[PDB]
Amino acid sequence: MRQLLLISDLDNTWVGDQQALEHLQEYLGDRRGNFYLAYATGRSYHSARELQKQVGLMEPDYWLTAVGSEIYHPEGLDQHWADYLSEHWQRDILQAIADGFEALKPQSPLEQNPWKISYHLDPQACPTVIDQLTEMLKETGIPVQVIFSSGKDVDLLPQRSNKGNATQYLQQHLAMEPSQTLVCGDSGNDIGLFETSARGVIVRNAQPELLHWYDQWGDSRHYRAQSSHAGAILEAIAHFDFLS
Ligand SMILES: [Mg+2]
Repeated sequence: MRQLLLISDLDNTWVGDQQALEHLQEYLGDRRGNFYLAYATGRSYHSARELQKQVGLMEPDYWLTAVGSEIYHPEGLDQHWADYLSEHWQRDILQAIADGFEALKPQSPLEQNPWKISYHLDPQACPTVIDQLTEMLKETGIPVQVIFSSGKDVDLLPQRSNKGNATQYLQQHLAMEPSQTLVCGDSGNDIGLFETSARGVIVRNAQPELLHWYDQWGDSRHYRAQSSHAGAILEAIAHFDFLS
């Protein structure tokens, strides 16, 4: 029932430029009831709450955490979404395969969850290995999704997961339209957002992979901001004429 569904990544997007984070929040603060806010981060829910304390993030209506792996409503984790992503998902097999790549080192155990297997690519390893991994995983027949961001982070998620699939899910839940939705991102784990038909903005401080994506798929609903971090969001809101 609100006019805007604002979805944004936290690190290097909403957070990063404290001054811009603050004037973006002061603005939205005076029209708080006109938009649903959702943070789509690659962080765990707990990691995200921590960050909120650090920079003073405004309380959102939803948390699309761990790259869309888990969705937290105000009353708690969405168990429907979890049972939805659990179908045909076989983490142990995908992990066995992934663990076999010498160039891949597992990320902290706390970066993992039932639907997210994450690693770090060796700075000296050839990126093309990611292609090999993807292909090998896809052939298992298990609906798997490979997310590579900052030329270093690798995430193995269910095909149904994604920041974008979570976003679409949310739009369904809130009965919001793509034309009423704005997605903001900076890296490869945000690509799923722009794959969505919502209005999207790419921050200037965006990672190579995302920019590359834009040069090939960048559509008219996708805006390349002049500003970086939170500033790109105010810029985008003025661009698509949201919160008229
Ligand atoms: Mg990101």
